[PDB]
Order: sequence, then structure tokens, then C-alpha cells
Amino acid sequence: REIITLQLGQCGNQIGFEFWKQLCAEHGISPEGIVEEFATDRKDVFFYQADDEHYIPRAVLLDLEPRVIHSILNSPYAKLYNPENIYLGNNWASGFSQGEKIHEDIFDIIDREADGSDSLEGFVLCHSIAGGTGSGLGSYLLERLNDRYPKKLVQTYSVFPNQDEDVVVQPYNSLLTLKRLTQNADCVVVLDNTALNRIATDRLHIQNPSFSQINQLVSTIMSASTTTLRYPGYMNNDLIGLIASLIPTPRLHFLMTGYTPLTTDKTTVLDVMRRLLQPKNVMVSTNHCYIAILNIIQGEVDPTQVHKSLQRIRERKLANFIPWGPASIQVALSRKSPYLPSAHRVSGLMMANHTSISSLFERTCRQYDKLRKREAFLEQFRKEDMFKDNFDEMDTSREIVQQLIDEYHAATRPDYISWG
Amino acid sequence: REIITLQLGQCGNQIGFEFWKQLCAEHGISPEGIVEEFATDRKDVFFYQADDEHYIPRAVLLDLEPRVIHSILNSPYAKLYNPENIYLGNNWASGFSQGEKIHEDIFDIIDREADGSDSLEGFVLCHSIAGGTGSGLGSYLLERLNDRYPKKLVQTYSVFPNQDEDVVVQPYNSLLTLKRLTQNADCVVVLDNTALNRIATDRLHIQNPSFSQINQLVSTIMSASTTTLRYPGYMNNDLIGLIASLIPTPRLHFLMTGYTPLTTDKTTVLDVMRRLLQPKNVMVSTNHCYIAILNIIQGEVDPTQVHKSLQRIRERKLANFIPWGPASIQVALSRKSPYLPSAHRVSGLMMANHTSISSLFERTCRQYDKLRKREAFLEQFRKEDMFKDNFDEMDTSREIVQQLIDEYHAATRPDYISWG
Amino acid sequence: KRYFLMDQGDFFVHFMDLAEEELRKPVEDITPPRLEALLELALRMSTANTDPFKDDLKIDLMPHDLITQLELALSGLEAFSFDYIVKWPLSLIINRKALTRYQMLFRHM
Repeated sequence: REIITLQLGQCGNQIGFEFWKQLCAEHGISPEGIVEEFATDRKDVFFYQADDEHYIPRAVLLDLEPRVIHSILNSPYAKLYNPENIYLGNNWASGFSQGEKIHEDIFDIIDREADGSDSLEGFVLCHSIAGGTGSGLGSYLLERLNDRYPKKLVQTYSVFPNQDEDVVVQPYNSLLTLKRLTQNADCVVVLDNTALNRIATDRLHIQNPSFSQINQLVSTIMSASTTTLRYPGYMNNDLIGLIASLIPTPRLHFLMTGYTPLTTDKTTVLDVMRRLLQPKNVMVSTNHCYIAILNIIQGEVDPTQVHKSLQRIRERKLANFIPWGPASIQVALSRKSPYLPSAHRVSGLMMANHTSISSLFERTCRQYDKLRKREAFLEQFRKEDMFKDNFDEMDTSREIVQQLIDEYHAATRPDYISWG
Repeated sequence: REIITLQLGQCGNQIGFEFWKQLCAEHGISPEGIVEEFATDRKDVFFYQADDEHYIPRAVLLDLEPRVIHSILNSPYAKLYNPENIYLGNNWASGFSQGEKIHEDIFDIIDREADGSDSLEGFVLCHSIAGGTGSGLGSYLLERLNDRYPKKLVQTYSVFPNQDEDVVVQPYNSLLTLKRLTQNADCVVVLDNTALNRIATDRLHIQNPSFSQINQLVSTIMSASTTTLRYPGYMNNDLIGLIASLIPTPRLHFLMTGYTPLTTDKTTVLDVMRRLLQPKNVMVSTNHCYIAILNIIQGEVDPTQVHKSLQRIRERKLANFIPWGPASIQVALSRKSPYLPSAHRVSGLMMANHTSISSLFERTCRQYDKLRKREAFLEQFRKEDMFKDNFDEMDTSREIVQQLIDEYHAATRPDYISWG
Repeated sequence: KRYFLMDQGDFFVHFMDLAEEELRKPVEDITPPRLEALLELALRMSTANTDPFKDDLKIDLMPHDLITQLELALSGLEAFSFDYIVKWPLSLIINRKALTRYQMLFRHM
């Protein structure tokens, strides 16, 4: 099968840039997508094939109210993906409703990408959770993907711009994203810039640069999460082979994140599972435990060690799983997509679902609860209004996230034998 | 079980930084945080560890009147001492009121390590007892650890008012902090300031500028005090045991010190311990006694002579201790410290519960009485007066260390056969 | 010497702290591969995790207890021992007539 990758919104596209250039550099791929270096893994998860060996990345750059994008257009990665698709407001409901306004202009991409296919599986949306273009349009667009492709998975490989959250609509905005990215979406992954910012100071004293800087850790997370698909392996060969194992009902499908050698400028697999079980390496930010975990292992590790190390974690009882059922963990192994700069040769990543880490969504909604009785930023700008004037839809979005949080906090109870 | 360093205040951080510098000489750790090229020893007993070999100090640095740590954050060892936290009067209750408003941050910091650390042993406090915020904040933090983590021994290596007594509010400071030592600390491996500094003038010309040169010697006192924790040996690999044989009751919890080639500008263990057992080398200054002796040797020397040496002290009666029940002399050959060069090719340290330390508390009480009978340095500042609106914690501070004087006198004779 | 004669006490302030609550049960109430995996875990964080022949350590059980020298329920602490595998080059030295005494010495210690 195949995957389409969408990056969108002016904020989010700064990340989507780095993501696609990392995906390139992780393979034998030139800036134009023509022949380079090494083949023997399969490129045709993401790289469709042109008539003459241009490895067409099934990749799209989308935005609203453009400003930075002249840099993106002339950047050499525009030679890599060019199905001639490269298109050119900032609060959620305006971003949603201006997404609707441009709908027929933008939609002509989606079906061409889908016709250049044998078997499509899903759409990535590298969207920005606080933005109106970043996740107003980013919420709207995957809702059109549901309305036109109701059986193909949207994967919401987001970024969260937390620096004490500035965007004045951030709680209101990302609350309505927590409707569209939960109820109107198939799966989600989020990267948090407070935890990545603290990690940035833990190498250089990167505290302010953050954005300008963190994108490297970001890009090594995204590409590593998908070499496991491309590497001919016994399992995890497709996107549902990642998503199927770690979600008890598809609305709390927001995966948290983790990566070990964050600060770096033999180890064994026991290192990555213990070190990435550290609360200081929880890369997202009253009794709680995990729902489920991913723990990708990469590199030339001994494949015998992975079962035995799991037994040692079972003896250490660090693995606080959910209060029901056989919920457990698979040590997913791949060759990293080699010959990129291989720092920390054997390395690992914790995409996961954890009931306390619903904090990234309940902090958002607690901040919405702070503002909703102020009437502070429901400010009804001429497209922020006309999506829904009274914002009883925002109140509906709140009760949907109160189900989202109470579903995490009911997953924290032994009986999933009643509604969450 | 791994040890939570908990150093605070300027002098505590000056000795702490030099102690970490000394540990980075006694272990193969680079100034740049990583493993040193040089590198059978365990480091995680004291140092935090990320997987990229960043053997970070578990420091918990704190200040209220900013003067110290920004002058320490300039050496090349700064890549080791990233604790993330560097948080910002000279009189007791005013220093206590500038403390205690800082509460949730310290709780979060120590919880973050107590949760992330593998196996929690105990909190190694290092701070002023004489004055500064130590008078105040120091006693305040020593009023929280008791409730924060009640199931571990709160050690102190804290440093005592002995400076001929501007810091003229030292008697009140000392009395109040000495109550918090006697009632709230679980051990006090005390040292007494100019009683070291005047031995510093014995060994070298440092008439006055030697306070910084105490920090060199006390760093060897700290590193010596941890020898058989830091290197393999048959027994006493742990904090609790290093204190458990020497402290008889939760009241008699102070410990005294002494070092062998202190005149650092081969003989047998009899020579070094005969030199060491002279109260000339006990650097703190009714016929009183110890309770127990612990003295530790490293070098090429065989153990066969330590028994012979105990017979020679036993026949000499050179130093004598009659606690009402016996608690013995305890001496051990241990591995010589690696990486750093060392003179005096066999060397060691004594610690013993020398009840004569009562005389220092009595000098403190005499200085408190001679200032309390005139009362010039009340200051009449409003959070010195009304923060302690009936003076009762000054007033009872004397008698509770007097119970340590008295319990020492009683335990030193065939008495103390009851509590109270 | 680091294991039976116990000179690497670093090893045991982990190992027995992990294994103690499993060893509070009587004999025939114990899970041996669970114990073996607890070995090779204290032996990870410990300084012991540097030796080329550390993998030869086996957990075994003695019955008869320190009553051995000329009920069954008191166990765990009363019944635990290490062992080593040997090979024809070294078996002419470090065989059971020696190791049985290394166990007895370890047991007392």
C-alpha cells in the first residue's frame, strides 16, 4: 500500500519542510528525487514512481494566508516532490471556514495523488495544534478527507506549540482541534515543544532558539517512525500495523512521544527501555498508569536480547500498564534506514498512549475553562464568527473533550465494561 | 541504592563544587560531562546518568540574595553540573520568611529526582549552620524533609558556627539551627569552621585566606568518607550502614572527623592510626568519650596489620570511650582511588561519635546567653519580631540541645537506662 | 572470589534487595527462571557487569540448610546458593569438591 503526506498552515510548514528533507536524507535520494547512492528497502510507501526514475514523493504542501512560503517554493526539495500541487485565517474557526472557502481550488490535488496509485492507505497531516491555518484548516482538511475518503486513515503527526501556550485563541482553538483531530480523525501523534525545549537546554543552552533549533530532533522522530514501515519486516509493514495495538477506542488516539539520545553532541536495549521510561525523558508536558506503548528499537542490536530485556522490565515493574487485560509491549526492530549520520548507533523511540499524559489535552481544556467564562477570545472576527456564531459548537466541543478526558480517566478504571 | 545530594547555600555549594571536582579526579569523568578517555567502579551511586554518558551531579543549588552560582557557571566543568535548577537575609526569622514562600518548586524538583532515580537511599544536605539564609532557609528546609520523605535518613554534612563570633546574630542563628539539627536531622557529620582553618594555619601559611583552602581539605574528607561506597568491597557499600553502627539512638546523632596525611606537604597501619588518633587531628576544638570508631584506610598495605594495630590501641588505651554499652572500633582496607595522582602512598580517615562535641554546643549556648542577656542584635525587624511573636522557638532551642549535652553525659556513664 | 567470597558487595545490595520478597516464600513455592532473570539484572547495574565469565553464575538450591553438618518450610534465605559451570581444561581444578566448599562458605557469609 501507499501513504500521502500533507504539510499545512504557515506555522506547521516550517516543520513539514524539515520532515520531508529528513525523509529524503534518510534514503539514497537526491534533492530532485533522482537516482542516488543505495536502493534494498522499498521506496514505494512514500516515493511513487515517475516514467523516468524520478521518485515522486506522494507529498503535498498546503497553506492559508501566505507569508514565509517563498522560501519553501525555491528550496531544492521542491524539485523532489512536484506533482505540480504546490499551493499558496490564523484563528481556528476562520481557518476552518476559509478552508471551506478555498475548497474546490485545493481539493483537485487529492484525487490526482490518489489516482497515481495501486492501493492508498492514508493521509499524514503535519499540522500545528495552536494555529488557525495550522489546525483550523488542519482540522477542516482532514474533515474533508473523512467526507471524501471515509475509509482511508488520516494520521495527525502534529506539533504542539507549548511555551506556556503566544496565541490568544490557543485553548479555544486546540479544543476544537480536539474535536476534529479526535472524533473527525483516525489516528494522531504529537510532539511537545516544552519538553523538547527543556531537552534543547540539555545540550547547548537552547532556551529561546527552540523553534529554529528543535526541528532536528523533530525530524529524526518522524523519519524513524516510518522506516519501520519501509524496511521489509515480518510485521508493521503498513500504517494500521502501527496504530492497531495501542488504542482501546478511536478518539483517545493521541500518541505521546519519546527518544533517547536527545542531547548528543555499546549500549543495550535495556538502556533504551529504562532510559526512555524516565519521567525526565517523558517528551510531553491523580493516580495514573499507561494505556499502551510502542518502543521502536533501531540499529545493529542483538535480536535475542529483546525478549530477555522485556522479562527484566517485568521483574523491575516499571511498566505501569492499564487496570485491565493483557496489555503489553513489542520491541519493534529495524536497520534505522542506514548510512545517514548514525549517532547513538542503537537507538529507540517511545510513541505511547498514557492516561496522565492526557495532561496535554486537559491542560488545553483547563485553559479553555479559564477563558470560557471571560468571553475573552471568542472574538467573532468575520470568518471566526460565520463557522458558528453562538459557539454552542464550542460548548459541544468541550463536552466531546470532557468525554475524551473522562475516557482516559475511565481507562484508568478496571471496568472498560461500561462507557468512557 | 543511590544517593540524592542536596547541597544548598554559598559555602555548601563552594565545598560541593570542590567535592564534585574531587570526585571527577577520583573517577574517570570528563569536564565536558561525558566519560573521560582514561576509562570496575560504580558512578551512579552519586552521579545522575543519561545514556550518552552525561554523569551529571545530582545538585539542588538554592539562593535568596543572589551572589554565588552565576560565578560558578563559568568553569569548563559546567557541562557536568547541569541540574536544570539554580533557583533564587543573613538573620534567622527574616531568612526563614524569605524561605518557606519557596515551597512547591523545591517539592517538584526533589520529587522529579526521587521518581526518576532508580533506588532511593538518602538526602546528603550541605549548608551553613552559622548564619546567612542557613539561619532561616536552612532550618526551614530541615523542617520539610521530615514530612516530604519520612522513610529515609536525612544526613547532613553541614558546617558549624565557629568563627570567634557583620555576622553578630550568629548566636541566635546557631541556637535555632542547632535545634533543627538535634530534633529534625537524622545524622550530623559536623565540621566546625575555624577549628579546621586554624589547623590550616598549622599545615601552611594561610593565616586568614584559607576558608577557600578548607574547601580542598573537606573535599578530601567528603571523598574519603565515601571510599567503600564508590569502590568494590565486602561490606559497608551503603549510606545507612556507614551511619548505623555509629549512631546509637535518634538523639545522639552527631559524628566527629579526622584525616591522616593532612600534612600532605612505607609505614604500617599502626603508624597512620597512632598519628590519626591524636585529638590534634580531630579538627574540632567531665572526661568525655566516643561511642564508636570508624576509620578507613586505602593503599598497598595488607589487612593483616589492622588486627595487630587494634591490639596496640587496646593495650595503649590511647583514646578511650565508655558508652554505657559498647559500640566498637571498625577499620577496613579499601581500593586506592583511580584516575588522579596521590601522595602519602597509604592514607585514611577516622570518624567517631565524640561526645566532647557537647562543648561546642555549650560554647554556642554561652555565646547565646551572653548576647541574650544584653539583646542588642534583636534588629527589631518586623519579620524578625512578629514572625516569632512570643520567641518560644528561640527559648526552647537551648534546652533541646542541652538534652543532647545531658544524654551524652548520661550515655558516657552507667546511666541513660531510660528515655527522657 | 567476587561472588562466593562476596568481595564485590556492590552486587548484593542490589541482588538480594530484588530477590528478598521472592525468597520470603518456602521451598517448592519459588520461580527459578524468575530468580535467574533477577540474577543477570543486579549483575547489570553492578560493577560486576564487566567480567568475561560472569555468565557462568547459576542460581541453584540447597536443601538440608545450615543444619547440613553432621521440617522443610523455612527456606529462601535458608536454601539459596550460586554455582559455576566448568569445562575439561579447568574441571581438574574447580570441580564440585572445591565448589561445594565455596557454597558452604558463601552460605554462612
